Amino acid sequence: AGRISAFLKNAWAKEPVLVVSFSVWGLAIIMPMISPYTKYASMINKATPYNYPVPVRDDGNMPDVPSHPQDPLGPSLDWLKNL
Amino acid sequence: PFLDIQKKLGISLDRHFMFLSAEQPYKNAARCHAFEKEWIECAHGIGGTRAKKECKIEFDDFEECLLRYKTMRRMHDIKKQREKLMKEGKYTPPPHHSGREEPR
Amino acid sequence: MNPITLAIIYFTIFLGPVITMSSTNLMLMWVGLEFSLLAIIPMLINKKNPRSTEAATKYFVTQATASMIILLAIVLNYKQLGTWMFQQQTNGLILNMTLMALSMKLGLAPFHFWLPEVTQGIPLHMGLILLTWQKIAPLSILIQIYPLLNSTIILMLAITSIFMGAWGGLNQTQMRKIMAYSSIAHMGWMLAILPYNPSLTLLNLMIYIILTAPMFMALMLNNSMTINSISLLWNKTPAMLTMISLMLLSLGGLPPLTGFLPKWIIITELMKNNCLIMATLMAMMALLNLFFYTRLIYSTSLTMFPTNNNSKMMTHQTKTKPNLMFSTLAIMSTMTLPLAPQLI
Amino acid sequence: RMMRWNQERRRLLIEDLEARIALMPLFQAEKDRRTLQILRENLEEEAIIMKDVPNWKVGESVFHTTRWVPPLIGEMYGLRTKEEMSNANFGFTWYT
Amino acid sequence: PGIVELPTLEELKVEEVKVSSAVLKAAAHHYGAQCDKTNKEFMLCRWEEKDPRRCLKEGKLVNGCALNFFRQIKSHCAEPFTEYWTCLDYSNMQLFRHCRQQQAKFDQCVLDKLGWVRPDLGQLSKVTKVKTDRPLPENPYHSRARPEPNPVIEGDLKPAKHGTRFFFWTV
Amino acid sequence: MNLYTVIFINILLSLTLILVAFWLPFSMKFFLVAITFLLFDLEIALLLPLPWAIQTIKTSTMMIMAFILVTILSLGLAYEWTQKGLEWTE
Amino acid sequence: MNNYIFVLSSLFLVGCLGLALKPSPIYGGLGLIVSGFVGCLMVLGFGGSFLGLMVFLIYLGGMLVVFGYTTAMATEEYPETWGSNWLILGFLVLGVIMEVFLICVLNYYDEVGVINLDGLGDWLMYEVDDVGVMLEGGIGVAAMYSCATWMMVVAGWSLFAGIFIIIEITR
Amino acid sequence: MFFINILTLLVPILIAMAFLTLVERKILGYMQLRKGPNIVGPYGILQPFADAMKLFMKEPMRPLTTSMSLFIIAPTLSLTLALSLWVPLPMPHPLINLNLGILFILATSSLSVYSILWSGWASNSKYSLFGALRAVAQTISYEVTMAIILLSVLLMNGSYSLQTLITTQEHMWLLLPAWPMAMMWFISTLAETNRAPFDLTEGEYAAGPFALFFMAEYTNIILMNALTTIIFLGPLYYINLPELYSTNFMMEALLLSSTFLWIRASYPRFRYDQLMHLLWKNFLPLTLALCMWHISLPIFTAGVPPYM
Amino acid sequence: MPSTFFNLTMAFSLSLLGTLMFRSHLMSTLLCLEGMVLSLFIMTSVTSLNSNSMSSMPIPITILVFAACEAAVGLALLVKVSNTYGTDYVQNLNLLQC
Ligand SMILES: CCCCCCCCCCCCCCCCCC(=O)OC[C@H](COP(=O)([O-])OCC(O)COP(=O)([O-])OC[C@@H](COC(=O)CCCCCCCCCCCCCCCCC)OC(=O)CCCCCCCCCCCCCCCCC)OC(=O)CCCCCCCCCCCCCCCCC
Ligand SMILES: CCCCCCCCCCCCCCCCCC(=O)OC[C@H](COP(=O)(O)OCCN)OC(=O)CCCCCCCCCCCCCCCCC
Ligand SMILES: CCCCCCCCCCCCCCCCCC(=O)OC[C@H](COP(=O)(O)OCCN)OC(=O)CCCCCCCCCCCCCCCCC
Repeated sequence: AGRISAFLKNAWAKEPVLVVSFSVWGLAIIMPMISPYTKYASMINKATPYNYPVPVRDDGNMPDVPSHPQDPLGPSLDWLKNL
Repeated sequence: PFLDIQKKLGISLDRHFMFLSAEQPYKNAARCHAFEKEWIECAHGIGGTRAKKECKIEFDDFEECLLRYKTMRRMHDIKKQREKLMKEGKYTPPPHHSGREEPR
Repeated sequence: MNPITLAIIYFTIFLGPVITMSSTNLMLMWVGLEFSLLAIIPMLINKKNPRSTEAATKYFVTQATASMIILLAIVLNYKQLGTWMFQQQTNGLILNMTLMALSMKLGLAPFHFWLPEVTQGIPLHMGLILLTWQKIAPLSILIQIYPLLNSTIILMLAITSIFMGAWGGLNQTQMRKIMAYSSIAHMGWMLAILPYNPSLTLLNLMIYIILTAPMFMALMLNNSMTINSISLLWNKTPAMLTMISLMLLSLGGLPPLTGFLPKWIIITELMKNNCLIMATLMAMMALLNLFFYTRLIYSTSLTMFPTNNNSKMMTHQTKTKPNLMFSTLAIMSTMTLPLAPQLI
Repeated sequence: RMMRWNQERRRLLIEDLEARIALMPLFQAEKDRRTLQILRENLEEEAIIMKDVPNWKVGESVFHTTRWVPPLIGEMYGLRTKEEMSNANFGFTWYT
Repeated sequence: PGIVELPTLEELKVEEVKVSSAVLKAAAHHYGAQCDKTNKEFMLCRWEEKDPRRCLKEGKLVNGCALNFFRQIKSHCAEPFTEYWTCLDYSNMQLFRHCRQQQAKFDQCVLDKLGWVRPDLGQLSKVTKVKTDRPLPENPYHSRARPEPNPVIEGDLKPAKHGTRFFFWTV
Repeated sequence: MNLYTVIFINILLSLTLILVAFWLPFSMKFFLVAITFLLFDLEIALLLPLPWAIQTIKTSTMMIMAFILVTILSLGLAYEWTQKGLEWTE
Repeated sequence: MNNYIFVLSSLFLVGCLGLALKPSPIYGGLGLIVSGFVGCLMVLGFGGSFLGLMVFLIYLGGMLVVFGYTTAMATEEYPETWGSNWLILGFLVLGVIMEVFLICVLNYYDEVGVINLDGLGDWLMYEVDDVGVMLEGGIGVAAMYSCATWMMVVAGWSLFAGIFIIIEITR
Repeated sequence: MFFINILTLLVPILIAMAFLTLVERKILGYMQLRKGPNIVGPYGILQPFADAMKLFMKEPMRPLTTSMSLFIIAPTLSLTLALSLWVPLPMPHPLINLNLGILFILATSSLSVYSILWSGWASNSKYSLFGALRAVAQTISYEVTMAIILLSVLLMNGSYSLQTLITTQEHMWLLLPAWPMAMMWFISTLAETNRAPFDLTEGEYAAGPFALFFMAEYTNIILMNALTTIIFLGPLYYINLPELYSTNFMMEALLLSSTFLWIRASYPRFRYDQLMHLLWKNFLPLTLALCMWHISLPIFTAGVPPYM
Repeated sequence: MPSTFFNLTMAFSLSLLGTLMFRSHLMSTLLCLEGMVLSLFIMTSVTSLNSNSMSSMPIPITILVFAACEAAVGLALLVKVSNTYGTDYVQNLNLLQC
């Protein structure tokens, strides 16, 4: 602990730039696992409608899919607003 | 290939974006998607010697939709006859071809 | 050269052909070829002498032009069919350009003039690789498209290669140029049998490799890059003659030895296909390879040449060079005819 | 602050794309009718342009498929004006 | 070979909207809730049956049910809509971010004089189920029938008859 | 047409000025620098499409690949450094 | 403007001809630069914004730059090359005229074949989504990071190992 | 109308360069405890015209061992690029609205090495070639960071367009974030423009060519500072007040262009070796690190920007 | 498309002709090789954009990377040749004929 901490202080004095580079590298590779707001990125980029939602036939057995944009049977991204 | 280690491990490094009928990023369709799909689906399972002869109508359709030599030739014949007629004074273009109409 | 550099360069040398053989995309095949070239040049030029630099330059230029032509073939096929793989509908000119490029990559005649010069300017462990490991990717690309090739140009290339290899080895006094021309000849045999049966191309490939590796190792034992230098082998290391002679006869293709079987079965298939005239020409012109291998067997194992004095101190010194692979491969290459039905 | 701003930007983008969605059908129908009328005009002209030629079927497809094949802009604006052709090809790549 | 088939000019002839982009965009979010069924039916026809020449009977209904919307809008509550789309057309990307209060005017006016609520975020960008009497098309690609695959050999394996039969090699 | 007009105008103006002007009266270090610049400019080429790649769904994959790129580039830099390739002391 | 892409391709042809003829390693660099400028212009004509600007910023700004750099620092201009330069300029003129006659004969032999001079301005764009977003070239060149990561690792490895290769070659 | 717009764009930037010369001289004088030009015209506003007349009236002693082609197309190229860079700039609306505009800037900036190198290879010597090689290496090296900085900062606005940064900074400058990327960008503008302390190439041309080189230099200076203002110091944009946006942009660009001269008067020069060490050992590590940081930030934050 | 592709192929052929015909330099061959590279890049990008196949755009990028690497090693070899002989000439590489 002592030897390595003295090494790190020697660095912090001599080449702070290398220390900062490596520490930013570590932060980059580490924070995306700590953060809770990560998943929401994929969620959003999925929620973006760059295409037409081609509908499907009402063949009777499909109760969990709506017949109109204003029905609550389908997905609803109010979490985006609440974000 | 020569060493089907890909198919052995059941993975895909290079064999999912080979041709036009494959998956494009935002579902964007390629030009000859249907023709190529039909050619492949019809040549699947009889590979090679057979598909070069008994799956040839679909290959001809794909070739035409991709290279369009026949369409080029058709339009060129039409335009040549039309130029000859205009030169000799036996036909006049209509307004929408001349550059004026009521558009939509 | 440090361990990290060595590891990176040799991992690339190994990865090139592996990508070529494991990829379905011609672009990735081309990538593998480029890897091979990039990672081979430094090893050629390691010594940093004029001859090595010249060899590296020649190799680079030739292989780069060839790769460009291959990529042109790929691009043309792509514009023609939308797919990145050759099918039964590609304009034969595309495939013949591809074959020319692959032949220049391999060293076939009349695209061979660079191989002896380069091998000469290059050391031994590098000729070994250049002539064994650098023939596997360009041959794989051909094995994948053997049903749709031009037997005419293939046979012309093969027979030209046989002839020029014989008529070069007859004259060269340098081990490395002799090996180059032998490579040319065997690759000609391979190409000849390719469009009819590629399993036999692969057979002859493995036979030639098993026969070449231990020969280059024998040479590297004393760095005897010349006939008058390898003749002193009877005083330097005479326990290697009993095997050099047999391996050279096998290369020549003498009946009772492994090296025969390739020619024999290839001639058989060509006869089944009515290529008897070509098979006859090739079988008659391989005897010159056998000739200038016998001329070496003489100077090495059947007659003692004028030796030197300091060879006495060379005798005083011990040695630990020839690892087990020498014996293993030489035996497998000289005494494995009784097992031909399995190798087939 | 940049996070909280770009999220609202995302919501606005979704709004605009939803407007696009709601509109598209109208546009697709209009476009279909337009291109069909274009091809019909070209055919009605070719009919008399190429009457006296030998062995010329008027409206002869180059396919054995029997299904719909979207036409090329060359096919459409080939008999129309060169400025129309240039607006079709080099019209969006030329900065409005 | 094969004479292409097209429709006449008398048909595919309909009263277009002749209305502009800013207008359609200011009226979209309400035009996506109202007049949605006859739009989904058409965007199902045009995708099941890949030919447009088989959905004119639906495109005409689209145009009609859009004119009815833009006519309700004129009858009731024209001025807020006019000012809203005039403010929209000022920008270049025709953005909703600048015209937010005129939009509230339009929305309150339409909600009082009619029963239209504005679709919330994401409501138009879903995949709804639509119903119709029209049947599903068999062979939409006109998929010429497939060939028959090579008849597969089958039978319990047994060793080779007399070995490899390579020259004079007994086994 | 507009870009063409502007660039043509600029070229004309430059040539006009330069006409009026007349009418009124071996070390391997630089090579290694160029090579390093090549090997970083190609990395820029492989790195530029991030504004389009970060719009995708495979975020766990873009993260990975971009980190791989940057890390191995930094390692190559460090090796060129240790081997005295950034010194200039002939 | 129907002759636009044809003129561009012809200028590319002339540049590669002035390469084939070898004036000197510096005028050759200028010819390469011109040919690359024209190549980018034609890629943009075909719609390749990203591809063309990348050509600009990497091929010219990165490759031809070091070409001229290595040329100046490791090449000497010898006086003989000037007369031969004029000679090969005349050679270039002759080649241009031969190519013109070649194109004439090919048009005479294949009207709708090799080159449809009648259909020059046409057959540039075959199809395009008119109402479509997300169809540029960056959307494809950025696939590498989600699909086709194999290509990205390949290229990164080539560049990585190039460092070691060059340090070992120069040393 | 478009030609009129082109005139309105070109004439003022040339005037602004011609007077930036005078501003430099006066500022350096007052920092050196002197006045600067006062005589030729009121406060000196005629000195640039006087100098232009003088130069263009001199007699060109064109080196005999040279090549007229590379002698004429080098400054032509320099000025052409220095002028065509100003085209896409949103001030706030651009003359040419491009997507990939910053990429066009990168490329049309990297294309000057050709002139700065052909001039040397034309001048038949070895000292001039040495200087040209060194300057080319410097410019090249700093282009790397000039590119990566933007590559990492264009992830707070998911587009290579310059008309998106306005709305990206509609609420806060891009300086508070990326102030470590600016400090590295503000400098690569000096070294790229061979501006002190990075003037190891001007510390061999006739009147007209020297004048064109001068024009190109100062135009590029103003433009680099304008890019800084637009990117890291996003000014005010009220949809109805392009006048306001332009006023603020001008003010900030003048601040920056005066800072350049502040520096020229304040600091010594560098040594080519130390100048290259600077980049390759302080700016590239930090640049790559912050690049990874800014690739991760929009992910572990849900603030990934849009593609319009 | 047909015309521009014909001209691009003619240009590739001309550059290959230049490679196969040396004129006492080596830079004048590396430049022909790079011209070939450029022509292939352009043809590939043009076919991609014509077919609207966005699943094939990485290919120009890859070939550009690898052509760059090839050019780098070629330039290094040329540099060594100059460092040793004094000229990027091809009559000086007359060794290995023995
Ligand atoms: C100084 C150094 C020199 C060293 C090398 C010396 C040369 C080696 C020996 C001679 C050459 C090789 C002989 C071929 C072996 C056959 C293997 C095979 O693949 O085919 C068998 C297989 C079946 O053989 P088969 O004739 O039907 O026999 C059926 C059984 O007899 C019927 O009963 P079964 O089938 O149920 O078998 C029961 C089994 C039960 O036995 C056991 O398990 C007991 C095992 C104890 C073994 C110990 C005794 C070793 C005796 C050999 C002594 C060698 C000296 C070195 C050892 C020192 C010992 C102190 O029998 C065996 O184990 C057989 C042992 C095999 C080795 C001995 C040969 C006997 C086999 C009969 C063939 C005789 C050779 C004729 C070949 C014809 C050539 C045209 O295929 C064949 O039909 C024969 C084809 C072989 C043709 C070869 C063509 C090339 C010939 C040219 C000569 C080149 C040789 C290489 C020399 C190169 C010089 C540079
Ligand atoms: C059965 C079916 C038949 C199928 C066809 C068979 C094909 C024919 C078989 C050919 C086998 C031999 C062919 C190669 C000939 C080798 C020539 C040779 O080795 O003799 C020369 C050399 C003499 O050396 P020298 O300096 O003169 O004095 C003796 C010191 N050793 O000798 C040497 O120096 C050798 C090295 C000395 C090592 C110490 C001695 C140990 C024994 C080594 C030799 C082993 C030979 C085995 C012979 C088996 C024959 C089948
Ligand atoms: C003798 C002295 C010699 C010195 C000469 C030096 C001149 C160099 C001048 C700088 C070079 C500028 C490079 C221009 C590249 C243009 C890149 C670009 O972004 O244009 C693309 C443009 C818009 O496309 P995009 O932004 O992707 O999206 C638009 C959709 N709304 O879409 C387009 O494609 C627009 C059409 C392309 C216009 C480009 C024309 C550039 C100027 C031509 C210069 C000609 C000079 C003479 C010939 C050069 C040598 C052969």
